[PDB]
Amino acid sequence: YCSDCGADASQVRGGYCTNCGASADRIR
Repeated sequence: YCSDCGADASQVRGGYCTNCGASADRIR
């Protein structure tokens, strides 16, 4: 999941969370 917004990990593309724009390393 994204620590910054809660989005599911499958929402990450191109090095960023596609919802909130967090950097990839915010995924846990």
